[PDB]
Amino acid sequence: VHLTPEEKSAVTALWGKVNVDEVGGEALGRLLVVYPWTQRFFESFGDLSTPDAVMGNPKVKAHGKKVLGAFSDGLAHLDNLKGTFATLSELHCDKLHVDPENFRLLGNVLVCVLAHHFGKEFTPPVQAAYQKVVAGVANALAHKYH
Amino acid sequence: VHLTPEEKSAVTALWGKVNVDEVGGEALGRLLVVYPWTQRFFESFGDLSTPDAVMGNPKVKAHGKKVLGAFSDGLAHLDNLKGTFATLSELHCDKLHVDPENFRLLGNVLVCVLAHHFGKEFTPPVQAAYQKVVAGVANALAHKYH
Amino acid sequence: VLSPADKTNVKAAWGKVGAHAGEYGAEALERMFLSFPTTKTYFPHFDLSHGSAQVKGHGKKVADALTNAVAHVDDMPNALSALSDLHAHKLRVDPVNFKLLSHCLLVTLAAHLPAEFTPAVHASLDKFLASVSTVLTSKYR
Amino acid sequence: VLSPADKTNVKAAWGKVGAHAGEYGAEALERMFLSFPTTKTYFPHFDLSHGSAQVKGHGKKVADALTNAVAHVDDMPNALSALSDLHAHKLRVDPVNFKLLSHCLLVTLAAHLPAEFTPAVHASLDKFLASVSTVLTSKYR
Ligand code: HEM
Ligand code: HEM
Ligand code: HEM
Ligand code: HEM
Repeated sequence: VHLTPEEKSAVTALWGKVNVDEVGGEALGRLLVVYPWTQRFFESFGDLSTPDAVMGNPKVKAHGKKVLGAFSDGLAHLDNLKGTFATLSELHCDKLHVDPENFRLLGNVLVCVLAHHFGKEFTPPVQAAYQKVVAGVANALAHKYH
Repeated sequence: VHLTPEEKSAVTALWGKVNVDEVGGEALGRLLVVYPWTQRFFESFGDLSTPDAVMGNPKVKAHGKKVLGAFSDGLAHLDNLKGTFATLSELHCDKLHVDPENFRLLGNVLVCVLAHHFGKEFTPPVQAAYQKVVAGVANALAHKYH
Repeated sequence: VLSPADKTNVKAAWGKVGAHAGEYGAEALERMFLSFPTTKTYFPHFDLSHGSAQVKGHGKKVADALTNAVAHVDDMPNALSALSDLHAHKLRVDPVNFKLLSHCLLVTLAAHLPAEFTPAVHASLDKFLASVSTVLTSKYR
Repeated sequence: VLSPADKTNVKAAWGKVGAHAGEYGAEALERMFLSFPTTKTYFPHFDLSHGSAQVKGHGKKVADALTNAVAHVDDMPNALSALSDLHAHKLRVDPVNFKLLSHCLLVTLAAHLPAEFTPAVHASLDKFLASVSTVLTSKYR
């Protein structure tokens, strides 16, 4: 993956405004609601019975904070996403057997959350730069399948 | 991509029996018939109006021979599929803008052609080894998108 | 399959676009062209730059097709049949691309209608656009 | 959408499986488990090794579901509704996996019925299995 300096500026300027305690739970909760087969992997999280139950589930919020911290790490290392995600790739591929299409889906749910939270500031060129980011994260996370 | 020595033996023993003048046209022709949006990229090939017209089109057969020669090259370099496919990746991604899902589809059509031609010899373990091969070729061909 | 709540959710959310329908369709197309450059090759006869009158006009057409699908949500194969023929037979659009435009339509709605774009409505809108996409890719031959 | 020729082609090809129906369903499952190991995790209660009585028995069930879809090809959503509920609601099968089993069913048919597996019939069978898959993934909630 390929971001220009102007895309990197776009991406990191917005990211500095992201609430890192909330946005990852919002994205993970929306993954579980919008793509409900993903709930198969979160049986121990308890109540996932309704959208409100998912979004208010403290385990979803806490786990989403971890997910978002990995995206932050990728943002900080856009030129070595593979190394950055190696152990997470071993976990998600070799151990959990998550189909890698779901990595693409979670990245795109995050893009939707950023659109929702930033509104007009989430311009088409800003989105295009974030699509490069979430594609690169998904591809790096899927490396153990390749 | 990861083939064991026993998979490599399986794969290369079968490949030595493949008719290299015919199997690539059979796979490309079946791609164009089974996934007909792929015809968008072959307007200059002339008559693609019926399955018989596609399969008997000499340009499909000739172009399929080229495709199969690239697979043969990948078979000969399973540990450096990326280098092997670099110029073809530039062509198919940067120049032709083919969605990389179609690389997966063509590999799987080739698997179906091998099943058809080898019958009981195309055992489940032999297929599994060829799936690693066509996945690795598709991923290498898609490298310019990554 | 769309539930009764999904149908309510989609109508209600889409209802809030009002006179901006064409504008949001145009924005979604621009988002698609910029984010997924392989999609540009289907429009060699258009300039895809910002403020393009051609993208503006096409966005109104895309929005009109989406409103048709909302209005006839229980009979979508029939409502979109001509458009399904066009995209598969004449235009040969790769089925992957419907996922890309669908995502960009979700992004556009989220960027303009934050009160409407709740997790439940997001899910309903995704299912709706996946159903539109299923119809629009149903006619390959 | 399946054309009249696609329906004829699928019935005719499937017709040649005869008493081997269960065996070919079992083989397709084995092909899937070996080629796409992520799919194994849905069957922790089965041994997936060659000659497994559990895979043999499940292959008969899968074949019976496919014959139901062939027999009721014009009403497939209804015919497969219970199975669609099972795969989405109870089993939470990832939609990607239907493409993988569909490919393995094509491979199995090709390996056993070479005279039937012409390019036109291949295309019809792919469309048929994609339609089965669309029904079986239609009930997520
Ligand atoms: C872009 C995509 C994703 C990122 C960056 C991501 C990130 C992570 C992180 C940072 C962890 C915690 C690891 C720890 O405790 O060291 C985790 C755990 C896990 N993830 Fe993800 N994930 C992704 C996608 C997904 C998907 C799509 C699923 C399933 C649908 C999933 C399922 C899991 C599960 C079940 C665990 C818990 C593992 C355990 O504690 O044993 N992840 N993920
Ligand atoms: C695994 C996948 C594939 C392999 C290995 C492959 C291989 C090749 C080869 C070896 C060439 C000839 C290049 C030359 O003349 O130097 C070629 C040309 C081309 N391929 Fe593929 N291909 C693949 C998939 C596809 C797909 C899926 C499409 C479109 C649906 C496609 C479209 C084209 C076109 C249109 C050309 C002609 C380019 C030109 O001469 O300007 N290819 N491909
Ligand atoms: C939500 C999905 C989509 C909707 C509702 C939609 C809608 C429409 C509409 C209403 C038309 C005009 C039809 C005419 O003038 O009868 C059209 C044209 C067309 N669409 Fe789409 N479309 C969709 C997705 C796509 C995708 C994904 C692509 C390609 C990436 C695409 C490419 C085209 C092209 C190339 C034209 C013709 C443009 C003209 O040749 O000038 N469409 N679409
Ligand atoms: C052509 C596509 C498919 C067909 C026709 C099909 C058919 C069936 C049938 C008939 C049953 C038995 C239903 C019962 O006993 O009511 C079943 C069960 C089930 N299927 Fe499928 N299936 C399909 C694809 C998949 C896929 C892709 C997977 C996962 C990779 C899957 C996983 C399962 C599981 C885990 C069970 C339950 C096994 C029992 O818990 O013992 N199916 N399927």
